[PDB]
Amino acid sequence: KYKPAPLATLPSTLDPAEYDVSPETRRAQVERLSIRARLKREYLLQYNDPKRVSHIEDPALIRWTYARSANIYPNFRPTPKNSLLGAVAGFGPLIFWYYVFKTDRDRKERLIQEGKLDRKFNISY
Amino acid sequence: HMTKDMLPGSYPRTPEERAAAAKKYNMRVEDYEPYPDDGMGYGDYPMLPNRSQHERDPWYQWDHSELRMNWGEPIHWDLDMYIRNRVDTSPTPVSWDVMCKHLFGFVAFMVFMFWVGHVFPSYQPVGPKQYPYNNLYLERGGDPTKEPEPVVHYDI
Amino acid sequence: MNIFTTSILLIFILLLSPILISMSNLIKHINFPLYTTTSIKFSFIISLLPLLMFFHNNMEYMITTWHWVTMNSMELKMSFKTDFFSILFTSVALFVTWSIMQFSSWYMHSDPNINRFIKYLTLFLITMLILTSANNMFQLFIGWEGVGIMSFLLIGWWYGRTDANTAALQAILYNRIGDIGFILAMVWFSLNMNSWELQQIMFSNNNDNLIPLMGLLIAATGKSAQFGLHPWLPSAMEGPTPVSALLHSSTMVVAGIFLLVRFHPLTTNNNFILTTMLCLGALTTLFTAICALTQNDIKKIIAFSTSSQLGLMMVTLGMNQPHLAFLHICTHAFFKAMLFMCSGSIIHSLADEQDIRKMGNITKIMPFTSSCLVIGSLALTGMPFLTGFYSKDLIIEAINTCNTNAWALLITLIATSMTAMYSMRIIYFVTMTKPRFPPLISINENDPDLMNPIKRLAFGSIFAGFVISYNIPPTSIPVLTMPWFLKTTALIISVLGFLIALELNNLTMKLSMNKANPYSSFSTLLGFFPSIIHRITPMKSLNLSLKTSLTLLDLIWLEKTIPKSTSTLHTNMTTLTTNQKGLIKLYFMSFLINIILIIILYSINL
Amino acid sequence: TFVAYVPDYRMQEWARREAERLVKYREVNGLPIMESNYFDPSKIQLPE
Amino acid sequence: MLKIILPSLMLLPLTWLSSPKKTWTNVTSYSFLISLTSLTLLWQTDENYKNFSNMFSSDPLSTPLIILTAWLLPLMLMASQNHLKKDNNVLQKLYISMLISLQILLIMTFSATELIMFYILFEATLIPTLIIITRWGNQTERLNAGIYFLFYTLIGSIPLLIALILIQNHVGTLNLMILSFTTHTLDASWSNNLLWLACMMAFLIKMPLYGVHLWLPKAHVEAPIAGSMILAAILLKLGSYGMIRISIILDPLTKYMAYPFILLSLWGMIMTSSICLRQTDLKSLIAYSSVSHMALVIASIMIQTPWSFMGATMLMIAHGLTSSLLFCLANSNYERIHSRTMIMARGLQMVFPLMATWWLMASLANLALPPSINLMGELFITMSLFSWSNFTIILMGINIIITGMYSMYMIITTQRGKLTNHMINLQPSHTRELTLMALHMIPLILLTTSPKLITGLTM
Amino acid sequence: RLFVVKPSLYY
Amino acid sequence: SDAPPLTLDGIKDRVLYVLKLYDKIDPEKLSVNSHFMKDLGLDSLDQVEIIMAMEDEFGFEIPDIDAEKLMCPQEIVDYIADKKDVYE
Amino acid sequence: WDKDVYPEPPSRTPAPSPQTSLPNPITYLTKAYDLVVDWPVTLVREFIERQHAKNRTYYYHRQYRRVPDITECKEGDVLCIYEAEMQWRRDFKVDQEIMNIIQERLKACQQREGENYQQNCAKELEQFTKVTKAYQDRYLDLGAYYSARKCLAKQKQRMLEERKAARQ
Amino acid sequence: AFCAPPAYLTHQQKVLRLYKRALRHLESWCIHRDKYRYFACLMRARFEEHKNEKDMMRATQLLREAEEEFWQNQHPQPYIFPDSPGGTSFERYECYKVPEWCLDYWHPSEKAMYPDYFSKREQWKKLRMESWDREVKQLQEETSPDGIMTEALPPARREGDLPPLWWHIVTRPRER
Repeated sequence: KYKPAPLATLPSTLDPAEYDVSPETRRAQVERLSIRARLKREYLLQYNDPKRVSHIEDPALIRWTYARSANIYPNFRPTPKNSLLGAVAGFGPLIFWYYVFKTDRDRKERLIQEGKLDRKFNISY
Repeated sequence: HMTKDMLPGSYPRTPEERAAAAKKYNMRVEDYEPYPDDGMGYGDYPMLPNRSQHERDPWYQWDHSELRMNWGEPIHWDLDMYIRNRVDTSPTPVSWDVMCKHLFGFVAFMVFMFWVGHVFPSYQPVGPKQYPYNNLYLERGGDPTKEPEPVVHYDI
Repeated sequence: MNIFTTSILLIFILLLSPILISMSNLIKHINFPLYTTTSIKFSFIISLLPLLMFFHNNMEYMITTWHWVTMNSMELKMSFKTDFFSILFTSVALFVTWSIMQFSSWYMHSDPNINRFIKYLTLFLITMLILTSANNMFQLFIGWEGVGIMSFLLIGWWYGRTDANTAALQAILYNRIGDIGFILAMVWFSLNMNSWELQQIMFSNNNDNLIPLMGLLIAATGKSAQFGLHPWLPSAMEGPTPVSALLHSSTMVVAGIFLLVRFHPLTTNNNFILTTMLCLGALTTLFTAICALTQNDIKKIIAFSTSSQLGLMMVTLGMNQPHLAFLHICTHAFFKAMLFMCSGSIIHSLADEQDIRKMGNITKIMPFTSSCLVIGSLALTGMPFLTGFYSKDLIIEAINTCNTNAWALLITLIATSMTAMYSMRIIYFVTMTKPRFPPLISINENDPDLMNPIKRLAFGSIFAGFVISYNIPPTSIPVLTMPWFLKTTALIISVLGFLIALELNNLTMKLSMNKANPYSSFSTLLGFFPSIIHRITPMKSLNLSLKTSLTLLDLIWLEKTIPKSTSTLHTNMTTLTTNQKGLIKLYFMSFLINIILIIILYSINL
Repeated sequence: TFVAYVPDYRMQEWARREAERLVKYREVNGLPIMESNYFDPSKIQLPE
Repeated sequence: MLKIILPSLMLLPLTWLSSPKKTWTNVTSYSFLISLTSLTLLWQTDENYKNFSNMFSSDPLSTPLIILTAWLLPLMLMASQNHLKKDNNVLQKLYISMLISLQILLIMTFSATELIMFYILFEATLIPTLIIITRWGNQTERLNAGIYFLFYTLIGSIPLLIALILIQNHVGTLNLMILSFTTHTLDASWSNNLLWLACMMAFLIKMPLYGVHLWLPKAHVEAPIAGSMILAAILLKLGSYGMIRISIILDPLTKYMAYPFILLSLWGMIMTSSICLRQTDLKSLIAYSSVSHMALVIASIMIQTPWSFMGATMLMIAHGLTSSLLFCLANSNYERIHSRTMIMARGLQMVFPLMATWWLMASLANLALPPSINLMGELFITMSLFSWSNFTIILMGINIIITGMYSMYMIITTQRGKLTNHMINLQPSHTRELTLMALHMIPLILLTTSPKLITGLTM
Repeated sequence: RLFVVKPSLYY
Repeated sequence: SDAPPLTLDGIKDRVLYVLKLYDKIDPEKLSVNSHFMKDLGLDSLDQVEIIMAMEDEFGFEIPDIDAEKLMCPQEIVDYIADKKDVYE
Repeated sequence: WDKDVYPEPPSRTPAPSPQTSLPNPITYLTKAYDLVVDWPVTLVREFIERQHAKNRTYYYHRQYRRVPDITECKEGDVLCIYEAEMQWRRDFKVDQEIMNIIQERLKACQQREGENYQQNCAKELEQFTKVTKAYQDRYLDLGAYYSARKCLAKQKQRMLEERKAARQ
Repeated sequence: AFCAPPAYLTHQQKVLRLYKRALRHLESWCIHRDKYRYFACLMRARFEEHKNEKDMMRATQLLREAEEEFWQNQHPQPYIFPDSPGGTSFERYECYKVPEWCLDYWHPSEKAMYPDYFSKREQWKKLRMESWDREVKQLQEETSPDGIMTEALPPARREGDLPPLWWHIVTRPRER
């Protein structure tokens, strides 16, 4: 039949929480509508405002940028699983790559010391 | 122009702060719900439904017709991957589990049969093509001073 | 020996000339599309000469026009290798591009930036000719990436068709995933042989030389359409039909196979590649034929067909018939382009309705395009003498005649059937059922710029295959000793496809209500592979790029660690050393402690 | 203009000329084109 | 060399005393004359390096930087000619003077032999940058940015100086090519290891790794066009040049004193290239791209192979020019809007039809589209790293891919969508900024044509 | 025969 | 291969053609303002099928927001005219 | 164009056997070309060469006198070290160009031999392998800060190893 | 796409939309228009069966079963209308759909030609400023302090004077 997912959300219709007929929920919907209409009207009193020589400022956009850029460290509180994920991302993979490279180089070095590895044509390096 | 009162802050642990934050972000309280407090930096930016932007009503003449987002309508913290030129949560008639199952089953069957056919191949009921001069032992480099195995080819 | 190089450089000079004109101020006065079309025609007439001299001498040629640098025993220079492959591909590509340019000049009226479009097309053409007739793998990478970016632009020509941007991004990502293995090959060769040139690389005909082959293999899978990295071919169709044909019927996809075949000398001594070229290319003859049975968009169907043919050619490579593969590229181009041309004519005649589901009676209402479309459909099916045969049937000989893996052979023949299947699908849904399209009609095809090109291309698609199959030097030794049920398999199985498609299309009537069956839903939805890949991979990769790297490393920890730590530390030490109040009763006690310390230190140390 | 008409930048031309001449010389005289030991091993002296 | 410097020391009083209506044009044209005269260094007929005194010198690895600097000066001037238009003549004159002092210092250092002179100039580079960044920014955090810049740089500076002293004492002199003809080998103990550190740590802190990339974005963001230009172009290159000229002595230490730094450089290249996808701020995206490429530069500098050094120089020059160009474009789109954000202005190319082709021609040079010195360098460096190990093509490729991605993301969120309807402040392109773009580009063409100049020591 | 809106293009 | 644009007379004649080929309730005599639910006693099903037939007749699609509110051929024509920007 | 340097093997041209009742196109085609194109080009070339000869100019080839080597060069002293190291850089560059010459002649031989490159294109490959063993034993693992001193250390270590092998 | 919707909906519109969607997906499944008409009539009968019923229970039950049946028997690749979302013309021309205000920055050497049209822009903008302030009071007078509003816009209750907020609709470029 069908099941939800983090990608393919349950579409609009099928949602059991829709088709509800609650007066409180419908009132919440109408309040959202009042809000959105006030916003669109305040926006249209500027999109067409004559004598204008500039653009519009999107404070939602500005606040989003603030929260992604500079409001981070102040509201940041260190805790475990966070320190843990950080130390992981900062240590683990570097060291894995390093063991890889060191093993490879030691293999190559012992091979050459034996005097085997075919290096013909490796004139430029 | 902007100001601290109009900008974000800390996690409101009191409805007193919550309601002001909501009327600032231009939302309603009972819908407002911030992120958990694990100290990763979310702060107090609303937690909104993890929905893409292919879902939104495409007919309404949005102001941001490329984002289908209105002027002050709060902005999903992860919009950068929902800008509609990217990840799409457009629901599917088929479902996640079943589609993944179908695909993996098909691919496994294919690779298994390829190994099967490599282990039990086909070939024409004949032998190997012949070659006159020791498999042309010269034209394959060889050397002018070595007489290797004399590869003589006979008639039947 | 002077006329040859003269021509080979003159073609490039011709293709340059318009681009140069683009810089100038004449365009606003001049018919740039006709200018470019005619320059291309004369470029083709030039390119012909090499073919005559080559068939009359069979003398390949190698040239080093300009010396770029000298990087300490590894030089570089603009080197060309005019051999069979490229000297023929130039002529074929021009024979197609002339017609395409006329079709565009007719199909893109009412659009202002048409000269821009033409310039972009001829730029791609120059880059592809470079890639084709180039010898230095560096020149070849140049062609590679220039083709990539040109395709990006062309898919995006309408920079408001939002999904077109995403399609272009898809294309670039996959082409780069191929460039990875290509650079791998370049590096391995520059190390183990000191040179980038095929001449000095041929001497790798003895060693393992497997990593560069894997690299070229990934490059093929990327720039062409194969299992892992096909999904970028169907989306390009979002762009216009002329380019959806040129860049996705005979170019930008044949590039990988061209590369592999130019590198064939080293692929005959590696029995692994010879195999993996079958579990990768034959498979695609299934994972797209399936998707080529329910898809409604003409261009999507054609693109899946193209992926099928390219997989078939990679298969014949795997089993070592490279000249066969190349001939098939050449032939295939002709009709795979005429199909897109006819489809574009149909669309422009109608109100931008690709869907077969809203068209019909096309034969009566428009005989010309329908006749040409039937020509192409039967040629792709493998009609005995329409320039499809002369490669497809030799390939289907070898595929069963050699030691080919069973499942590979089997799905390949199944695909050879599905060809006829979806061809007759086109036929029925577009050319034999009722006129299910809107009432209004403004058809017009009596225009020469749209009636002549198809005519020329049909003559070509009917003759050139035969001409080439009888005129080229017989590269390989065929096999002409087998039973009839193995010499006529393609013919029999395509006839089977015809019969089955007829039965089923006629079953579409009878009020046999439909049902959403999973096999067909899968086929239509490509197999769900994009639906999952493009929806998880981006999400996870981006969420990681945000959570871990940006916040949890570059804004949180690498600041809390060094600078903010130093700040807190020095701040606290300063708080201490200036928490002092002005009391001599204390300052003197401190002086006294210090005096004691000094005395004791001297006493100990003598 | 200046740059393009600069001469023999870092000798990449004089050197080609010199290599041509030396290769002629040695090919004729029978010597090898490149000896695996650069400095005269006679004037040199080593420990045990 | 005085023939290059003295006039650059005369542009200053020229600026001071010239009238307002004419100082701009006069100083600009004469700086261009200086750029021209700066080509005498290219008469490198034979391999005998150029030496003018015990105090100056030139070289194939330095000359490019010299010309690039003398040619980025006037571009800074021009790009700094629409803003501060309502700032007093005296203030704009100060700005010009600071730019010119930067030019002169950079020339003297990229030319000097004695690393101690190199160092005092490398540290005098600051004052003008710190000033330009604090007194002409457009935000408030510019202060913290300047502080970070200064103190990172000086922390680096100190142990470098201490090691220069240890050298000057153990060895007799510090002059280069004498350090060469009288170098030696070290017992390879903790002492010499910490010496290697105190010698490379400053150059690295400047040319940012993953660990200390923090002062770059703040600078390039809070600071104006000229500071961003000069940072992204040269003030990084100084570390690379110093490391190249100095590593000549520390053999063999740099075989095992590199693994951590190579690892950090590669991982940082990758993580920063990823962040370039989801970094809103355009200039921040550009800065992290610069980090991603300078990581390649460093990985190629350490292992000490000739291919690697030539690739480093190629990519160095290419990135310098390309980043200056991208920053010009950003500033351009900012003066009309006054918001760095990428997603605010969208769907251009309908009103700036040409400019795009100055946007495009940059990205293609960032994602290593050939034939470009960019790709030549990336590729030679990948070759050297493949030789040094077979398991680094992985990271090279991941970076190439993520770049091919975010370059186009940037193209497409500013020149591929559909035009907004409240950006009435879209003053069309100025001939001035079009000229800046063309001047940043054309040299890329000429050098793609003839790169023998731009190779390095080994060629 | 109608108008066609466009940008400046003179600059 | 672009045909000519659409005018009001053509639109009106076409709409009458279609609503007359309709068979359920239309007495083959439709006033331009022959209201469906009021002046002809039609059903919501019929109105929606009319909207769909018009969508098919003119290629494009009419959104629900306005399909549910259209109750007059004159209104349909005004809508089409304000969508295709006809009658310069 | 020193032909002793660049062999340019002979050209065993075939002969024409046009046995048919139809004319060769190439005949008329190349005749018309050599007629219309080469004529003006050749006249112009003669004009240019005549102007050249009337205002002729010569230029020589720089002969760098030789000097002592690193060996006969006392440590600490420099002047000698410099006049040796620059000579050594010259030799290094010349050897690199020699490598380029070998590779060019090799690719020539290959193409000019066509498909028989495995038999007739094996002579030059031996010169290549030999020259390359030389260039390897000389300039393999020096480092971008290469110089006569490091090359000499290489040579000396290699000599010591060979000598230890010989003695046992 | 000009008028805006209400927050809540009604059973009526829900059922209507389900009907239209199912009929489009059926036109897509069953290609021939004869079969389409046949099955459309069948669906119409299915609806008219339960039409007269009014019990919210049966309403919700049938609606939520109908949506599930629809989502489970819909067409994977439906019939999109080109000029609407999903199609192959959506936004195709937005790259050419420039707005007007790009005009002001023309050069006089260019607007020299096309003189007539620029002779009428002024008397259009003149038709804007002269009647802007009024368009505000019409709302600021009727901005019902109740504070429960929709996105609709009232007309010019006076005569002669123009409506409110006509700029962002008029001057909207053609579709072409």
